[PDB]
Amino acid sequence: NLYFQGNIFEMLRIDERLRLKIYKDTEGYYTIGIGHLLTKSPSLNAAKSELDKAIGRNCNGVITKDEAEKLFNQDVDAAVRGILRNAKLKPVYDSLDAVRRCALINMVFQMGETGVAGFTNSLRMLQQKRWDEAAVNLAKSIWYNQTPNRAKRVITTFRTGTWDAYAAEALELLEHCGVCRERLRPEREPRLLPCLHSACSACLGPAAAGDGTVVDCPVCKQQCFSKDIVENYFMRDSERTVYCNVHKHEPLVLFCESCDTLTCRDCQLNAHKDHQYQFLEDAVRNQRKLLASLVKRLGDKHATLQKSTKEVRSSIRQVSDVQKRVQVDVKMAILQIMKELNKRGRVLVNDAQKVTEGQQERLERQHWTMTKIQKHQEHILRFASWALESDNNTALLLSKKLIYFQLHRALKMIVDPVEPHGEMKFQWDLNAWTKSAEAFG
Amino acid sequence: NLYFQGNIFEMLRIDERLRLKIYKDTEGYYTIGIGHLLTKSPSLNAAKSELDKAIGRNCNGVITKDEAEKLFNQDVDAAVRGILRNAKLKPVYDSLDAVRRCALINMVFQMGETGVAGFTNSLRMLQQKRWDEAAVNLAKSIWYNQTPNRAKRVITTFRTGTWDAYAAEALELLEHCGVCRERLRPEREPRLLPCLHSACSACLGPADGTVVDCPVCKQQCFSKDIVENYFMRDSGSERTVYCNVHKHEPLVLFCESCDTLTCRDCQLNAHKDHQYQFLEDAVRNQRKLLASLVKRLGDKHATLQKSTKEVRSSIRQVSDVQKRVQVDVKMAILQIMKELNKRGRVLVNDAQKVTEGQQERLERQHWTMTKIQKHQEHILRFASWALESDNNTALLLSKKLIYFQLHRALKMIVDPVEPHGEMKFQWDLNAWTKSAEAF
Ligand SMILES: [Zn+2]
Ligand SMILES: [Zn+2]
Ligand SMILES: [Zn+2]
Ligand SMILES: [Zn+2]
Ligand SMILES: [Zn+2]
Ligand SMILES: [Zn+2]
Ligand SMILES: [Zn+2]
Ligand SMILES: [Zn+2]
Repeated sequence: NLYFQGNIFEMLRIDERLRLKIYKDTEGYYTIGIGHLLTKSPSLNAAKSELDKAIGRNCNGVITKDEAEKLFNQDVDAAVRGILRNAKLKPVYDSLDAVRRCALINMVFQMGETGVAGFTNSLRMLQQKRWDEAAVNLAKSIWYNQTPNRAKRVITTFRTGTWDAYAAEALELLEHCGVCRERLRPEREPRLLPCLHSACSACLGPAAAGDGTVVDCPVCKQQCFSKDIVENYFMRDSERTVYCNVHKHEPLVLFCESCDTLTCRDCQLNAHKDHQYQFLEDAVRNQRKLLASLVKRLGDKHATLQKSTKEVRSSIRQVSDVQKRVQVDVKMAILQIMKELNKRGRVLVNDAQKVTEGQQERLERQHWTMTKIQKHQEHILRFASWALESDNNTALLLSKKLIYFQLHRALKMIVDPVEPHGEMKFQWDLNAWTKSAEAFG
Repeated sequence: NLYFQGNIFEMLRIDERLRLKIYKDTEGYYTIGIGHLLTKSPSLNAAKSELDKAIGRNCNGVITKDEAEKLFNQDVDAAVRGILRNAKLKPVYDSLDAVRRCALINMVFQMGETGVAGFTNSLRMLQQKRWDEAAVNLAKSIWYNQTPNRAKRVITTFRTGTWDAYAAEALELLEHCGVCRERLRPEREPRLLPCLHSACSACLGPADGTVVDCPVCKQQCFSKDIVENYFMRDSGSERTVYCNVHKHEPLVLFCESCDTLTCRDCQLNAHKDHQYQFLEDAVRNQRKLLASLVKRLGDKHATLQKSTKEVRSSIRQVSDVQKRVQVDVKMAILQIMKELNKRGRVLVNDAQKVTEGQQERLERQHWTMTKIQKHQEHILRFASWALESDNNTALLLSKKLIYFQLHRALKMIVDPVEPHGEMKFQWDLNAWTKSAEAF
């Protein structure tokens, strides 16, 4: 079976149905819009208060489509925020591919992060690539018993790693109207608009020069004419042959090429009296051939389209990588320039260190000899000032004089300072503007 | 009026003696060297074990001069370590002058950091610059009754902030030999070498003569140039030394010929016809001359110590110059790298601009492509639904008119990739010749 599907915003659109009026689930909580949980209390006024909290105006329990989809985007983004914020389901969230992360966001949006935080052992089996055990363990839960359809679909999407389980449903819902999503079996008269959507006779809205003749499709809001809509002749059984319009109880069996209208016997002899004709078998086979050719071509063009689409996604990834490339290579190049400059500076300080260690060594030696001179001079001075004691110290003149005569000094070569670096900062303020940003060309 | 000291940490050399043999402390402990406390136990063999552990060689309980002074420097550096390590006496250490700091180091050397950390009440008085209170409170400490001499000297140096209290001792010790620190009385016979140091007759080296090395400054002199210290007969007793060759008649005459105090027998022989000089007249004259010489030397010494201080200032200035050079180089390098980082940020900003523009274009194009893909999937799902054999032919018009809608993948230019394009060759060359270092 041939399946066609989108990605992840769609899936929340397929699982839940859009209702702009406040509604109670047959067994659940008061919700509104597209699966927006207002409150869990039974009181309607509480639900309306939470409604006005979400909208900001008094609505009286009725919303509009744009506001419902704004709340939808808010709810989905908040669910993913509550996923990445929670510390117990994030490590298992990171290791999954887009599709399973996708399914998990759906599960959290339906039951809440705390609701899915209870399913410990199924998550422990899912993180480690043990799929089937997780599926069967997930089947036994209240979430499965309340809404078994959605639960089975989400479990299947976890199992397969593809959106096919919803693609199949997209095809199934193709037999249901796009408004109230009821089965278009002919009780309510089905209608098929030129946009190839199907609806009920009551789900068309309202439905004097001009009263109608113009109608907006309820799902895609593409304008078409009231005459171009035909009853969905496809929902007829599960007889095949339809009876003629003007000719009651008289089946159609000829195809008029003049009027291009499938016709009845009496019609193509009276009305289409001189028109062309084809026996139904040959014309039906012909048109089936043509439409099969068109669908093959459309499938080919769509395949090439999505291939080019993913190539463009790859191209945006690559432009972001190019941006990182340029920025980090510039940072590292300038860092290398500053590194070679710091190396030059560290080698330069060594020269000041050498000259200063030399001069300081000479002056330190000079200071040492000067301290020795000072000390032994003080000694001579005390011993000579010891002439105060009245005595016949004449017998000690020779030692006291000739040693008092000890006068000496030293000397070192006076040197100049080297404190200026003498950098030409003008050259560097000019050289700062030497920035090249080439291109691939 | 004789303050001459002008030193820094010889004060420990003046307070504590030098002993190459083990000696018993004033406290009764086993000590050696220059006030190095080995242990407080009475047993000597423990003292010899700690000594050989500290010295490193087999000593047999006796050390030499240079290694003892090695231990002196070692102990002083360890005392300063124990000062800067302790958190009770470091804040009080910083607020002191160099001299008062030397005094604190002396106290730590004598009693230990834990010993001086106990005088908390008095220590806090030092950092508040209340000197007299600190002096009086320290004067009544256990340390004062134990070793009152060193305590009085250190307390005077703390009170005054000068080395005067040690200059006095420096002059007092002038009457003691520089070796065994005994009082130079008539016994223990003093001798005065030409280097103007004084020693005992026994402290001039043990068993080649007529040449002898001074025991304290190790200056070579002759065993004949040494004269007995004629200056120290204050004790007891009239007191004139007798002639050299004539062992019985004293020298009372002064010859102007030889400038030598002479005896009368020597006047009969040698200075037979010389000019002589009266007693007082010669002594007063030579006293005048030597006073003039000491004036000259004192002035020269004052200017000398001034030059010494100034030279220390110059060696500080060269270190300040070194710090200046290194920090100015660092700051210049940082400043250029700052403006370089700024230019880099502006270039990255331009790259961000171009890339975000291209990204917006490709994102909206991808959105329209997703729209097309979904609309095509819808048409295809409804058309591939022709499998049910039926009168779908009564629906031809709708299936074809919408099936024929094929449209508009709407392209854009692939933008060239942006590389770097720097010139590190030329720029590392210009980086390698930035330095001047002019004088
Ligand atoms: Zn409906
Ligand atoms: Zn439509
Ligand atoms: Zn008819
Ligand atoms: Zn016709
Ligand atoms: Zn002696
Ligand atoms: Zn000497
Ligand atoms: Zn004479
Ligand atoms: Zn004589």
